[PDB]
Amino acid sequence: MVISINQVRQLYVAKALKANTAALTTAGDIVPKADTAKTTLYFQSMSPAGIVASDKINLKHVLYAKATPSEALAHKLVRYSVTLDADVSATPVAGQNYILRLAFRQYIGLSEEDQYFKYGEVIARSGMTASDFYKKMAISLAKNLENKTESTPLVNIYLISAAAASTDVPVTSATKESDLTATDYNQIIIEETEQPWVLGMMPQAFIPFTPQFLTITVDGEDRLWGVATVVTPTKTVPDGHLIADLEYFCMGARGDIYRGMGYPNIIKTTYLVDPGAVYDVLDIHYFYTGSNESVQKSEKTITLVAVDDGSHTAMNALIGAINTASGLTIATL
Amino acid sequence: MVISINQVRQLYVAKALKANTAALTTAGDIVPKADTAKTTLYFQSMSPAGIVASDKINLKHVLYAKATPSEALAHKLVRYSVTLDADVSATPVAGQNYILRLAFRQYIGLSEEDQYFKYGEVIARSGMTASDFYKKMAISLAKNLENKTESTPLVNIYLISAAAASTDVPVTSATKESDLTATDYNQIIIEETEQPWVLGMMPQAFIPFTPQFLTITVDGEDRLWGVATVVTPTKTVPDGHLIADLEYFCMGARGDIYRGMGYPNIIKTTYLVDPGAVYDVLDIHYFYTGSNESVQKSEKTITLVAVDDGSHTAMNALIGAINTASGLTIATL
Amino acid sequence: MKTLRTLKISPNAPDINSVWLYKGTMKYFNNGEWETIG
Amino acid sequence: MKTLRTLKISPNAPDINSVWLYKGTMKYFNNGEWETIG
Amino acid sequence: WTTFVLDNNSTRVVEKVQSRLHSNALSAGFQFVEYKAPNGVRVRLDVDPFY
Amino acid sequence: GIRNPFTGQKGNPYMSFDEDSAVIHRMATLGVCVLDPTRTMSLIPAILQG
Ligand SMILES: [Mg+2]
Repeated sequence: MVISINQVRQLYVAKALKANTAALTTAGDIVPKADTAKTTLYFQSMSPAGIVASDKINLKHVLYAKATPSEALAHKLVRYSVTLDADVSATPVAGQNYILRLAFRQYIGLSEEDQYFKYGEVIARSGMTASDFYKKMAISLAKNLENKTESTPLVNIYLISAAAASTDVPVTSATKESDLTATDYNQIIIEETEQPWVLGMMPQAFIPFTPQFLTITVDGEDRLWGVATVVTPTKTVPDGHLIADLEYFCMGARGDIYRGMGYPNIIKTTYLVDPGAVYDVLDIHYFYTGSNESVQKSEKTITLVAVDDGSHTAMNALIGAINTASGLTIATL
Repeated sequence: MVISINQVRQLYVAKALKANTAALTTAGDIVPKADTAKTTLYFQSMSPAGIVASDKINLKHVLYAKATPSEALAHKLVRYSVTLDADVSATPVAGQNYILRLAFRQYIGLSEEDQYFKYGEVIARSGMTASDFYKKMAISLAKNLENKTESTPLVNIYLISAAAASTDVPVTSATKESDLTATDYNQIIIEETEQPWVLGMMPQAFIPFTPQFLTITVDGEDRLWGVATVVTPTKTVPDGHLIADLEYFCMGARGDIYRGMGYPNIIKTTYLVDPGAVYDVLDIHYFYTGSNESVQKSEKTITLVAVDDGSHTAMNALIGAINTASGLTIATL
Repeated sequence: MKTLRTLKISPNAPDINSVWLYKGTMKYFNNGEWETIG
Repeated sequence: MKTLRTLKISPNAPDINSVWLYKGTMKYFNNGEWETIG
Repeated sequence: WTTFVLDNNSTRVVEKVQSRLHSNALSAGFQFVEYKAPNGVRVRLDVDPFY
Repeated sequence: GIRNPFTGQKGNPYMSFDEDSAVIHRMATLGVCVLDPTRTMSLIPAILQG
């Protein structure tokens, strides 16, 4: 992805905090360096081609310094629950055609004017129970959706039985009626699906949607047959795919700009952030004011990333070494 | 506001009683002066810039002198109880649209032909009780009549439960359906509201209305649905706005006839009445005639305004000073 | 005063302005629901 | 779906496309026979 | 559509034909090839014998 | 500063700063009057009020 900057953005990867220079030997180490009077601050980081010392931060000229606990960057996959409401009818009316119009948006487009629609249809019967309706609607949902042989589908359709109430039965296009043997289905769950992601060409995007209903008639009036309520998400997307795209852009504010354009003749810039782990972020945003005529500030920022083991340990060791050497008070998370 | 006069009307504020001319120290004073042979009466009031007097009331030529309390100058905000007419249907029927029209009669203008019609409507469902109807209709009426968009306050809408039967709960456009949690609602009361008021430029008026019901079809006949009966009012508007506008008009008789017309250059009459305090009004009405063939009289009046505390201490002390000094039998209120 | 011109035999709810004739029931629309005769 | 439009009062049975009314008995043509409503 | 009664002067489901058997001899038959939905959506039939 | 990409002017007699950049600035003033709002009626769904 491409981002917006305040005239620069420099990113450095923190894999292991050594104590000082001549201890940085492996690729990805870092040590925050400062002087004894706490005037300037810079990060000596080991690039895989040698020690690369960062831009010197004048400590009187810092706007903010804040860190991110790496759970504030995880996207939550929204879940909708499709139930027959007790206001209209708790049982399927024996003659009515139940059509569920999923109203997707932003599909293979960038705007909300690129809208897509997928469906699911079950016409009820005389001895139609409510639990067999949620079994038959989800299979008919898994035929209009979930049929993409080429790519992974738009949404994930689940079924929760009332005897379990916390474990969802997966419904796919291979699933027939005989595979779902429970008799106590009470809802259908339409979860979002993590879209494909390649490093530096396609960003992490999502296709939002809203399950919409078509009108059935019960007492001679056209009523909406079900309700679509959003429950709290249970499956999240980790931080590996956003941070690796952030290193892809802010390594071009320091090094190679031609990131695979003339394909045989490129400069292969090795990337240090791997997409298979979550990553904390620490940001330091500062400026530079010159002497006697050049009072204008050339604002800058320095981004540090460290691997998160859940307990925020590797970032807290990095903030704990900056606050000692530089003297700033960054909030340890 | 602008009032009509019997050839003059002049006001003097009785903020204090000083009983002689030498004690006229602070503004708003009054001294009812009369001689030992009771033939002429006048009032020495302290203007903000000196001592002024009234006209010499000939005590044989007074016509009436009647003092009114503050509770005779308060306009009671009229109410209207909206209920379900049980002769039509005690319960809301399962299909019809229940629309209620509010027919205002003086919108913006002074005539009865400048009407205004607002509406509130509920689609009644099966199983809806009488109290669930009043919960949905006082919300649908509040989002029309008590929103943050309307230029004028139209009506104030309250609900009355059956357990309290007197205590009103306020509903507004921000009132949600979970705020009203009571299954014993028996009426919806629609009360008048006081209008915004600017001293001397925008008078005190109100917008009277009539809740009119639209017709619903019970059986095969369209039975006008509801009944709306008047209730004895509870909230009254204060007196101080009518008396702030009464001095502003009556200072122009003894002063400059124009008040701000042409503003580089005005003579600023400084007033002494508070619009947030309730007052009492005493009106000595008299005339003038000379001993000749000109038997035609020139009617006049003098308004006195004293503050009201609920027990009428200042006005009865003002009446009791006029009665002994001048020899007039003004009724102590 | 409320005219119904036609009658529809159906296993479903036919229309608000018609008579629903099932096997042994005659339902018609009244007060927001289907009132059976007899 | 079979739409009945007319009601006929006769001592004998009318056609299959009309409702039969006699002496307090409603009958219409269902399941090949005349079926009583009540 | 209980609202709109479908008569014979506009649908013409039976038509007068000319035959030796009778003077007022009548045909019978109709078919729908088009539906016109609200807001301008018209659907027209096309039958390919490949299908 | 030195060059102006909005026009193509390499060189500068009157510099604004020294950081070799260029900022465009635009301003406008607009206004809409409605004389009488009682001559426009409206039906809005109640999920659009807030
Ligand atoms: Mg308007």
